[PDB]
Amino acid sequence: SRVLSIQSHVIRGYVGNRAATFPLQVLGFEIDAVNSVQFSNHTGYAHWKGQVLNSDELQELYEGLRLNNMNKYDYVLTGYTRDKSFLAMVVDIVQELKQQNPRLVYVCDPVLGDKWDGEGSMYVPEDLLPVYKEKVVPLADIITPNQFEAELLSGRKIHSQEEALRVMDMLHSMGPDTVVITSSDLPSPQGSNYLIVLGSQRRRVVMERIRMDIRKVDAVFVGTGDLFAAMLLAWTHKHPNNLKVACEKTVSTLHHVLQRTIQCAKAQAGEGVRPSPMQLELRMVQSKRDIEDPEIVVQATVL
Ligand SMILES: Nc1ncnc2c1ncn2[C@@H]1O[C@H](COP(=O)(O)OP(=O)(O)NP(=O)(O)O)[C@@H](O)[C@H]1O
Ligand SMILES: [Mg+2]
Repeated sequence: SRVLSIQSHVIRGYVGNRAATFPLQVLGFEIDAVNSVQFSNHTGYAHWKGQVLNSDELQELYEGLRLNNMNKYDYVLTGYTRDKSFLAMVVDIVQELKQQNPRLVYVCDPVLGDKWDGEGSMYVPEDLLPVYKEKVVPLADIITPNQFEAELLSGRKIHSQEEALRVMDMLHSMGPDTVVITSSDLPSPQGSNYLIVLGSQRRRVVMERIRMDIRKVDAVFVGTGDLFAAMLLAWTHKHPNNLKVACEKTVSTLHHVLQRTIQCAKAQAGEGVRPSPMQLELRMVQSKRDIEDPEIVVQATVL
């Protein structure tokens, strides 16, 4: 199946299309990558340099595809975007691909910000929020917000597992049939060193709801949300009425990739020292085998 993925590209590193392309390619997807920017590296480094793609250029590329009658996709995948203009153009393109193919699954990662301590802080210009609420989310079939993004998109604050699942009911009714909170503050009965993933799916009307408790690792990675979105696309494709298994394969893939990265990062920086952003880049290529067939290392709680 064919996938149009519209996100950033970096030369060194694994974020946006870098984090989503190889893994989806490995899994047999015909993925076409629209590079929404081309930077030397991600913005977590001390320096970066590169160019952005403006919305007129995005339309040019899309016309290119239409003129050849190539504008027929089974999926669209979107992520981190800085310009409201660019985002609005993305909306028009999906509108049209959906008219071209009404069975198209739009996977949207509504990247807005994150809870970098306890207070959440926006990563993105504020005017993007309305476009997301009003234009993007109502179009999406799968969204993958973290906790902060779920709060923003819903208006409501999320402090418990039950608030989280009600906020997921709100987002369901905004459009998307699959909602997955990709990380949260929520407490785990297993320790402080945990991070909660919640998943919700509407199907032929039945609900499936899952929870996963995930052992935190003491480090900030980049591209892991992008990787989550891409793998959820891949795994819900293979297990379309099984959000439980699809989420277990997604998160296990993440474990294996991160495991390898942290083991590698510690070795590069020396026993004792905390590693740099460079040493923390996902060891993507080396995780080839775990992407093809991840060993399940977390079980999901049905909810
Ligand atoms: N220490 C860690 N740091 C970052 N990610 C982790 C860590 N441990 C596990 N993960 C995995 O990374 C996944 C996504 O989390 P994260 O990278 O915070 O994306 P997000 O903030 O949920 N969404 P986005 O706004 O696209 O970045 C989680 O579901 C975990 O599987
Ligand atoms: Mg995060």
